[PDB]
Amino acid sequence: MPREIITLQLGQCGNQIGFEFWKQLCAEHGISPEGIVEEFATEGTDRKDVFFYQADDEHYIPRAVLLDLEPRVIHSILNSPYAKLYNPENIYLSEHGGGAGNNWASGFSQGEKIHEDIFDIIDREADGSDSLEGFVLCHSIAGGTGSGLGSYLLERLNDRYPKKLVQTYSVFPNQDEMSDVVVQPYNSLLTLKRLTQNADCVVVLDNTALNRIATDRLHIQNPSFSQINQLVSTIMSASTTTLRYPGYMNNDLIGLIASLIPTPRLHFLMTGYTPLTTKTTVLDVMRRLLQPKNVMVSTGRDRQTNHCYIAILNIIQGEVDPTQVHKSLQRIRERKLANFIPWGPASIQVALSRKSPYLPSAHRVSGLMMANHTSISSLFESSCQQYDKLRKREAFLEQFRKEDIFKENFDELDRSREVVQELIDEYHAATRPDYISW
Amino acid sequence: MPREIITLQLGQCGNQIGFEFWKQLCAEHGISPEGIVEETDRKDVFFYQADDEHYIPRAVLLDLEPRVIHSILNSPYAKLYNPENIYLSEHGGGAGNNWASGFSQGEKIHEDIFDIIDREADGSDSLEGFVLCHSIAGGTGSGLGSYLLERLNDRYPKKLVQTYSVFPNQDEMSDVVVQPYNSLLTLKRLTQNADCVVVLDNTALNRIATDRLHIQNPSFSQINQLVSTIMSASTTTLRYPGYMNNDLIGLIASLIPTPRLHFLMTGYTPLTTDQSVASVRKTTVLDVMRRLLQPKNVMVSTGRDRQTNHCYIAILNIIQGEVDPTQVHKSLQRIRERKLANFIPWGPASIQVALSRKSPYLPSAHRVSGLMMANHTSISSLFESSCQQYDKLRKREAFLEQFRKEDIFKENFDELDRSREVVQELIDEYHAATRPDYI
Amino acid sequence: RTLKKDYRLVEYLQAMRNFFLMEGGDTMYDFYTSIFDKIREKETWQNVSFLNVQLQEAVGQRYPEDSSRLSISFENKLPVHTLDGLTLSYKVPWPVDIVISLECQKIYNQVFLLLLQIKWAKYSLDVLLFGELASSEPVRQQIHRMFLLRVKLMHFVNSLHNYIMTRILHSTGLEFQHQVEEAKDLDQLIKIHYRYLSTIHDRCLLREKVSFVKEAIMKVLNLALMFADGWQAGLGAWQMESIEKMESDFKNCHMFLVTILNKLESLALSLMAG
Amino acid sequence: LHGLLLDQHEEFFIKQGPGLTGKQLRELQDLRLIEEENMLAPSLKQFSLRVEILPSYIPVRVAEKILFVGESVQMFENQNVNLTRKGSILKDQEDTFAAELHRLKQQPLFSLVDFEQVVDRIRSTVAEHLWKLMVEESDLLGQLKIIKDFYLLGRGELFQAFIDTAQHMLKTPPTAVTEHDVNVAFQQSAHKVLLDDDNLLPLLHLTIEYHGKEHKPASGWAALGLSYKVQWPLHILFTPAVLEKYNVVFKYLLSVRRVQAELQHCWALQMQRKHLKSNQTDAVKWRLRNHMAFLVDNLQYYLQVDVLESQFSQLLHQINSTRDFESIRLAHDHFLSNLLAQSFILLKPVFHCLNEILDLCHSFCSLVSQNLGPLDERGAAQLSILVKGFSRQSSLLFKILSSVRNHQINSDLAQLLLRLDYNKYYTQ
Repeated sequence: MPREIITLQLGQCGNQIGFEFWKQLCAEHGISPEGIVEEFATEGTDRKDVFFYQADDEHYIPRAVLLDLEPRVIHSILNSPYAKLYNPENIYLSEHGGGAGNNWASGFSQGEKIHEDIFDIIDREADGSDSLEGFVLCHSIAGGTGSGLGSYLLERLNDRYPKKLVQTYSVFPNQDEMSDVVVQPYNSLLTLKRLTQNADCVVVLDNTALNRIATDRLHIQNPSFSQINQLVSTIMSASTTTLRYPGYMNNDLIGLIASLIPTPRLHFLMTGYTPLTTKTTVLDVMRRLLQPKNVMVSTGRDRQTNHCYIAILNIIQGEVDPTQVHKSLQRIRERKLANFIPWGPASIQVALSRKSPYLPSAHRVSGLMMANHTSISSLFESSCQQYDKLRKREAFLEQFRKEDIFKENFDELDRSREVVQELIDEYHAATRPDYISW
Repeated sequence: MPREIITLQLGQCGNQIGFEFWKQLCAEHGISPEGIVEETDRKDVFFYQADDEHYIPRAVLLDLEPRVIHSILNSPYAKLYNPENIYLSEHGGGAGNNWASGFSQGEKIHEDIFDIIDREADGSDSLEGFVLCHSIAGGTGSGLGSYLLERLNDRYPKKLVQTYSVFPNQDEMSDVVVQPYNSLLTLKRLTQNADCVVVLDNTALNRIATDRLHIQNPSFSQINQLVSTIMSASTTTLRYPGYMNNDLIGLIASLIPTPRLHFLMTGYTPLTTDQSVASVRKTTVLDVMRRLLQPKNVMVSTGRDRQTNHCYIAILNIIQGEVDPTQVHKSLQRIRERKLANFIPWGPASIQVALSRKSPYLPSAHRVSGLMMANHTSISSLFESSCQQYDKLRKREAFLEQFRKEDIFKENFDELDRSREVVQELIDEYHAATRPDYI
Repeated sequence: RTLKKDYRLVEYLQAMRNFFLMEGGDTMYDFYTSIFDKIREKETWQNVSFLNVQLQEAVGQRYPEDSSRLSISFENKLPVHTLDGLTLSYKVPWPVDIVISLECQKIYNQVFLLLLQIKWAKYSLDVLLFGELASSEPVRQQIHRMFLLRVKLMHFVNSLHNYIMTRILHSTGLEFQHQVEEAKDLDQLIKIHYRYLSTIHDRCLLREKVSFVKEAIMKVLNLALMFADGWQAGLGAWQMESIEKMESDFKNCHMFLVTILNKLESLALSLMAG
Repeated sequence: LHGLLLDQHEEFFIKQGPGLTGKQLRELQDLRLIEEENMLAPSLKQFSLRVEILPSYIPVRVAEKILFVGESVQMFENQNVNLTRKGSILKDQEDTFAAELHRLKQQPLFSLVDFEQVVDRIRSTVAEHLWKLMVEESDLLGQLKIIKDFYLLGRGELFQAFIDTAQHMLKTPPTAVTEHDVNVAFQQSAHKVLLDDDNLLPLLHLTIEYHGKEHKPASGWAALGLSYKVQWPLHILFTPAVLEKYNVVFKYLLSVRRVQAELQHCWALQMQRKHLKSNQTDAVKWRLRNHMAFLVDNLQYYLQVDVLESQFSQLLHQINSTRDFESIRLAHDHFLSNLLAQSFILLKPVFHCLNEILDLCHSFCSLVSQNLGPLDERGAAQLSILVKGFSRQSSLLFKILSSVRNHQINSDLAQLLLRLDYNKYYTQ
């Protein structure tokens, strides 16, 4: 059988991201918001009933969870036409419009009082989906519940189906906004403890660079979370379309997720979809791999050593020529788009994305471009330091002493910072010749 | 290599020169301004057909003021030039005709300028340089001109790049508040980026215009049109299947060995009307040697100076047509006997001329487009006068109040002194170039 | 008529003009810069794979038959000689190739090698300049000496292009074209081709007596390539001794060429003037 | 008439058949033969030229064209009339040539020049009729896609589906029962591979030369075999050993891809080992799996993009241009030779090294997947040996890539090598 997947809406912002991802995956199979997929739109070699699981009424029943913890969030998700494609059995509807209150204590409470519920939901999703390697949680850890919910739902997913540790859209929102609930230390701690503990992969895209790239390329004046969510949904649809529609070798991203973990915790790798703006043929894409115009992860990218893409990949949707790919090899080798890690020779790969027939790729070489930026884990070290510092400077740490993430103490925050620092140390070792000792 | 470059056009005069050059180069390519390009020697780089078949001009009317940008948008030249080709700066009020606001705007919109440059340079397959027009005294070409020169020197130091900048007016009194201060501010980055560049030497430029058309009460438009025709006349080496200076990088670098004096004497033909033919006349080696022997009909602004006796150390009559090496040797012998090319003390005038088949869409109305490339004491006098203008501005604090209001001119008198010293060192190296020790 | 109208060996002659003489102009310039960065810049000059890839890529843009009949199979010295060692071949019809001989192919390859060496020296002088020579009083003297050497070398390069084209290519090539136009019988065409090859080699100083001036010019060219490399490496590899050696090489080359061509006198006058 | 004439009397000559450039050409010939010709071969033609019984006026060139045309009549009657189609003598052209031949045999002199002119006219007419028939009824685009998906084993989604479902007989021991059950397992995999058109899939099946079926191995993938159906007359046009070579190349690529998939399982087991800190023997297994994954990613990317995608697109476009069935076959064989050169299966040591690399990838796979948790004494030894094997295979592969590039051209190999050489620590 082909490969299926689940996608959790970890957090209230995660719920919005999940609804947007349902819309974008319906588009990725050409399914309407209610899931009506045209025959040509679903003419790809992909198993369309995997993520947008084929319901009885042709609805793109998302083998995916759209969280509903707030009344307004649940109502908006239900009224979102894309959720008409998404199954309604994946909405653990809650009417607490206050949410978790910008503190991951209530997020962990929602994900732990529903940790049994989360495991049951994972089992139900596995029943609907064919073979889900994991839940692609829209783990917007900066939401009201996002980080604590991420931690508790990671524990619940380990309870449900930890057979294949997987990644999740742990898209940290743009922290450039004013931070008053400093329970973010405990929140990022809750998220990172489960993340690095179960690090097969994780989409940890700190949204500072996401907003920066939106303003630089997308020219997003007054960028909001909506633009980031829409871009995330479109990217998730593209990543599903290319892998699902028959890729001759390794049509599933599970191989890449497996290769991303050099160790149980050293599983952080910054990928990049080229390009972003408001064609780039194979050679132009190889020259533009260094191009940060579409950089989404806020990275303290300390690339003084080979803390950059030891593993480099490029699956560019559209017409990609192997001759253009060889021109890309030459252009990339001369231009040095991304750096390496000093473990061994920096692996590099490129091919044409066997996309599903839902949407075309006008850009002959444009699409995902994977990389292993170890200095991005220097930003993971920055997040661990933020957890350990916001919890140490009384910034919602004595306040977090009433919060389940740090209610007893910031011991959870300390272990989370330890896991994130282990990932960052693995990245810095990848920077040095110690990549074997990552 | 078979290469391509982009041009920039800062200041009002620079923007006008760039737009005119784009139109005339399209004419040399048989291309209309709107992008209707004419259909061995690939020549579509200038009218760079984009992915949308837009024959993108290899030029930018990079005028800080929005006047030139709006004019290009209304004009068909934007219908050929791609959006990356029209790099309109944000200093919509221009740049104040002084290097103070010019440098402020240049540094500020240097992000936009360098971004548009990088967008054009994404297809830098075999590119080796760039060009620029800039009012070297006006802010967009003096301060923003110096900023553009510095940003370009930072961006592409691997291969030298050129510029044909609108130099400060010395024949006309450089009486603007920061007139010579901005001239020196521009010249600082110009000498920093000096490998082989053109200065809009306006005294002898007007002299050549008088010898050519003598338009009564001429404006900058006529000079821009003449420079545009010269730009279209500088696409002849590779116009025919290029056996003569298709990879002309060496020929360009051989004009003047010292890159510090980026300005080199060179006068394109015809410095006459588009019917400058005689009774029974054509491109004949001896006839062209005699007809194009005039040295005062070129754009060589020898300033208030004749300090050095430097004469042509190089001589390259770059014309277009079909010249056999037998007629070339006859002309070489007759020109050695004539000594029509005077000799610098560093060496006799280099015996050279170019004559290659014109492009399928590069026709002209002159028997020979003799671009007599040389280097003589006219450039030495120009350097001396530029140094005198910069030094007079610095020692007088040209509009001392506005210099104090100025960013660069108030940052330190060290900058103005160094700019005047760079111009003076160019003049001194010219005077010593008339001596055994060049520099 | 039956043998001639079909095989289109005129296409083979045109390919010889476009490759053995580098007549693919814009692409020729691109390939010239690429070849400079390959051989002169110590890239894979002797690598068959890299040289063939570069030659095919530069010769496939608009007229790929140049890349087809000419592939840069590189293999394996003086600054001019280190760039040598490559191999190549061509395509022509048979039994038209029966009359065709590999000796003519070798002669065309020799003409191509002479043109390539001239272009390599030209590119070395292009990268070098007074600015390059001082890139890495004495400074003024170095600038003036580099300027004089560059002016002399530029005049020599332009004269080499035009005059050598006339002597060995324009006049000899036009004579070969006229002879081939007259040649329509197998024996007559073979005789015409041999005569055209001899005429082309005549302006190549292939004669033993003419090889003395050729050797003087070759020594001048090798010294010029070494001096241009030292200038490109600046004063680090440029010495007052090296500059004096280069100037002495230029002057002695001029004097020896004047004497040899006077003992042909046109080259003698040119060398004495230089 | 049908290429049909009783050579029992053999009255005619119609046999009823059954130095840089030079060195580079010879080396290319040897490697290309040993790679592409390793398993592909046609059947001897039923007709030939028994020129021992030929007349003096048998014109050598006309006889070559005549062998082509007579074998074309035979091919018509035996493939174009193999089972269902109909290859006549020349149909109406046969009657036109009958009148012309009455005139010719009426003419006393056997003028093979004008006779051969008319014969070549008939041969060109036959070639044009054959080209039209091929363009109309051949329609082998779907057959080419099936060859890629099964004969080359290059249907990626169905391959993953088979791994999930149809591996129950490939990974199982080779038995005739498992061989036949692989057909049902593959049908189920295709049904769950986003494919519901099991017509050629019903034609597809499995019948392996199993340990109990090859003679009456220990793995159904080892002693493997599928069962797909070809269409007439293309079954005859498809040389049986040509399809065997397709299967052999698919088997080598599938051994490489099975090492890769096992290593993917091993690294996904280390990622499911993300429940605690990886150990030091577990670190050896993780490093082995990461090196194997990087090498396999580079190799698979290069092969799919160029050895597979470039060759496939070239074959498709060239067959689309070659309107003659012979020319389309030439394009397909050009793609086949390109794929054989990319395979580098020429030298027996090269095949041994490829098997060693695949086995090292599979050993890293076993070490990491079996020791997904802690690496026991055996797990640690397997992880260390697998890391060493992956490193040694990568070093030998870099050396072999350099040697192969020195011998002949290797574009996809060079692109993959430079891709790995973005740091080149393991490449060097």
